[PDB]
Amino acid sequence: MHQKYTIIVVGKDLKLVERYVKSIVKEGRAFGISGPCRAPVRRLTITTRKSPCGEGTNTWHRFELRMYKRTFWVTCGGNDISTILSKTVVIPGIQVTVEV
Amino acid sequence: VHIPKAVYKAVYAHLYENASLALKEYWRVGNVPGITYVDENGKLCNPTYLHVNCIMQSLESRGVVKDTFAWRHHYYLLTEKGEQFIRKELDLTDDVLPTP
Amino acid sequence: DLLERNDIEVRERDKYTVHTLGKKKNSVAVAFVKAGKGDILVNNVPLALVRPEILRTKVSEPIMILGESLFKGLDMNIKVAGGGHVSQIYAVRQAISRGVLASVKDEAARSELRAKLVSYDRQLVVSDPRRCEAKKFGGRGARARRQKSYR
Amino acid sequence: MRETEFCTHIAHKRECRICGNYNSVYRKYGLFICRRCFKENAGKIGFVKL
Amino acid sequence: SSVTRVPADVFINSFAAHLKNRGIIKCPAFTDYVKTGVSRQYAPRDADWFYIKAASVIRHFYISGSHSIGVAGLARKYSSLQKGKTTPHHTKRASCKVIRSIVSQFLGQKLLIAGERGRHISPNGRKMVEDFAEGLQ
Amino acid sequence: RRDEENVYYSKYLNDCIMEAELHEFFSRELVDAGYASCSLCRTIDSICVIIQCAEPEVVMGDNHYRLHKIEYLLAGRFMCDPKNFNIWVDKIIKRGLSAEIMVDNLRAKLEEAMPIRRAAYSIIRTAMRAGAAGCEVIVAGKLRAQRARANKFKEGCLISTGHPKRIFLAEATRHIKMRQGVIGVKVRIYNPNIRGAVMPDKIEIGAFS
RNA sequence: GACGGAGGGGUACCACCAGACGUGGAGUCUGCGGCUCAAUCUGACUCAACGCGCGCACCUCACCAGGCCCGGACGCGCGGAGGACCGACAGCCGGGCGCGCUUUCGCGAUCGCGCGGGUGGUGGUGCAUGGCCGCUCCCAGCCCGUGGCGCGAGCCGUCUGCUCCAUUGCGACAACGAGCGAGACCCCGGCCGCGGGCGCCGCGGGACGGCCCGCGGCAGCGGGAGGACGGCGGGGCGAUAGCAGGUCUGUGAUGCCCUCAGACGCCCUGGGCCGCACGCGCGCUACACUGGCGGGGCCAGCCGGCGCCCGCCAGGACGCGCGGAGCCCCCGCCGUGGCCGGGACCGCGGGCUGGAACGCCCCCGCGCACCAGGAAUGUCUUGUAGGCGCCCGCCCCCACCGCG
Repeated sequence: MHQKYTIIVVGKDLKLVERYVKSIVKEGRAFGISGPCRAPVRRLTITTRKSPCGEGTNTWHRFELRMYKRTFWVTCGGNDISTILSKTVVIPGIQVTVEV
Repeated sequence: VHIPKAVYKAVYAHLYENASLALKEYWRVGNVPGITYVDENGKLCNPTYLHVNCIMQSLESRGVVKDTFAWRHHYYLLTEKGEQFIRKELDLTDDVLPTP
Repeated sequence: DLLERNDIEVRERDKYTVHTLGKKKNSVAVAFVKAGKGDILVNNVPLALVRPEILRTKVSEPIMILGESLFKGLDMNIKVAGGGHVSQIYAVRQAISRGVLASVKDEAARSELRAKLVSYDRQLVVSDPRRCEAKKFGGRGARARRQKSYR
Repeated sequence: MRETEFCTHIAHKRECRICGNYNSVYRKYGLFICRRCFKENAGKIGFVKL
Repeated sequence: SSVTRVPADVFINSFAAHLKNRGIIKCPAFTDYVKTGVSRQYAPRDADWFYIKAASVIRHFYISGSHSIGVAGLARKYSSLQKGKTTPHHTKRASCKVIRSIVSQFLGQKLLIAGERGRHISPNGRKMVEDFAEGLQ
Repeated sequence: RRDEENVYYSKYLNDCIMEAELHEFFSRELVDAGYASCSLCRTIDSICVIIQCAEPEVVMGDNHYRLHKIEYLLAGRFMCDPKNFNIWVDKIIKRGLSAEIMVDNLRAKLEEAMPIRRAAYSIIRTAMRAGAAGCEVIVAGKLRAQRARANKFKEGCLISTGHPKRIFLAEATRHIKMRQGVIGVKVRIYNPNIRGAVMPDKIEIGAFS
């Protein structure tokens, strides 16, 4: 009924994580979902010398994999929160995890 | 080394039941997981990393298993000739089936 | 520490109708302005007195220009986060210049004052476009490269 | 015996998850990945050039 | 406010005098040998440095108010560059022992009350520090 | 204020590193499948694996047993959830448009002694039959000489640079191993008409009104 | 085609103007040569070798001085249960190891023995190679279908006219249509909406040489603006044709030879790579008053937590949910002296990470040259150079280094 649930949505692609957010908002009308919270992107950054061998000007390959997390808090019964999650559209490579 | 029959049986029991085995590096991490042989007075143990590697290499040579190596990990897959080998080793009937 | 989640939370509402922002190279002046006595506090410290001396006259520079009596009757709780000592003073000045104008109301006389001030000190109502550039792999700076050992 | 001496721990053994090379293992994040092997598999992980 | 109205530098020097004349703080006198932290190379020659340091530390406790400050944290405020090596200078916070000693006396003189994590200025102390600033200016 | 430990993305990173090993294994093991792309559903610990490959009939349909054997291998190799770790196999349409299925056939054809010129041209034709606007092949290495030689065969127009190519070009590299030693097959296929994205340069004007 | 000390256009702080800030000169720090060595593992030599191949107590690790054992699989013949295989108390010898031995006590088919054949090897050759990557090239060039021209090699389109930052355009032209590269694109800004706020984070606008004044077949350009923003903010991607560029020491990458049981397998120990008569490359700190030194304020971003007490610090114990630079500014001291410039070795001492210093840290001594670097050359145009700190990488500990 009123038991708070903290949910986290993590995705490599901003658009793919956005799809889950738009789906959660639509299916959150029924169980009163909170507005989404978009976390500062935490980025795994690897700058590597591109050359396998040192020969050549030292050159740097900048690789970034920023991870986007969205925060959802619903004071609703567990069956209701499971109903939002199963019903909301799911895209592969998107992670949703629930903490009580 | 004189590999225990208990170790040997657990490798083949995991292989007959799950139809798939794997191995990492020599350095032990509590020994090889997925293989829980018991000495008669011994507590549930894990075969030494070296022990599983020698038998499975011999079993690949016999024709018991087929292997693909990815990310320094073994990926054994059961062969039908191997089903006869493991079934004879476990003195099992053909009606007995692996989890597939 | 610039652009914090709550723009101004030490003081909330409390007659603070006028709101303005002055930007200066990572210096954000979140200005909370109300129609008060006519004295102002920046980061909870009096506008007239700031720790750097040379910079104190610059901080009071927009005040005298857009009518000190006009500024009288306005109290401010401007907070500057981020930036640096020089960057902070310029961003408070930009917020102060904009802060009097919005409250005054847009009419011919306000417009005349705005023109007089922006002519006297340029880029006072316009945030500095320049933002620190990024070092590349060539050397230690955005433009500078390492010494060429063999030409 | 050889048993009692083989691989007595002397140091941490760290190798790329993909290539098993000790040099340039990389521990910046959870990725214990070879610096040379990283570039080849960066795309499957999804690390991308700016 | 009012603490800000007094030039803080003016308040700190006077507060060291207020501490000496009113007997507050009491300089340890074991402070003679210590230099103000690892960075300093020549050691304090002011000879009223513990009274001078004490005056600002209590003013800092007032400036934070409810925020709550710690002995290592105050040392970060007093940090200076360390020089004298071929390697380039890097900032070095001050030694904990002198700062910890200053906070201890204030709790005894009711200028400090322990809060969550670090200690914070006591209500009796809050009035005394603020009263001096207005009185001085 | 919030704590910064946030082990949420750490979990997400072991999921993405795991997808990479899965690919490494799928690519070597499923040569017949011409495996191309993998992922994990990973929903509340249910590791469904989405794999899009040209043909699952070789690995699945054998009583579905071989697919099951792979699922058990992956759960057991990743020491994770058994029964939750299903693999969902699919079939890829327009295998000529896909680079991986054409490169996997090229490596087999070349190893089977099919002539280099014809073999690259057979692949070139598949993209043209599929209608793909441009396919190239750059086999390189000890090609019929003690010294290294590179044989590039190409048909049609292929873009080479810019951001578009990342999302409009298909690249696949295989290492063939003839008696001489390592050779490097390559396939690059460019289609302006792929999914819902337009090559940025072309403004489309079609009618008077 | 390559080239010219041939001409004509252009063009770029990897070019010069006009300047800056420098190096080279001194200590130091890292790499290289030379050499010394038991071992100093190497690779790389103009640009395009030389703090490079992401931090050497051990490990790494390829090298040495000694040792340990199979991790010779799977198959054919042959031997083998009182034993095929296969450890061991004490004493010995030996850092050490039932390593060997004296010795007498086990093991339990998990095998021996030859062979057919494996298997590994940071061994070689990047002049057998894949892959990647350097470089030509921070280049604007590269090609096609048909037709024209020549016996052909080859030309024409692909321009001896004009504009670009640009084969960027235009008006042409035995060519006429296409492409690829450049653009476009994409990330990150600086301004404006709305949506969102467990964290100022999610989608849109705006800016176009559009407007003005010119000069212009044109293409544009030269000013003037208005406007956060101006005509190329900054980066990512980066054609074609190549190079005997570099890596077999990243790669169940890899040809082929060598090594293969006293192994080039793999471990265990201790030292090596850091040894210095030397020459050199990249950096750092200096050579002081525009400066040090003693206090007082206090301002950051990448993106990141702390309290308590003990100690001169260093550090540690105790606890827990969180936090932040220099420069600069204000007052003092020195008073042009290698001085209160500067901090080099060494004499101790107290500590840390550590199985272990041979690493680092701090304190108390000490007080090295250098008083502005010869011939030479390098980098560099707005938030730019430089000054000034912080983060992160490899990291047991450590950076003067690189990514920022």
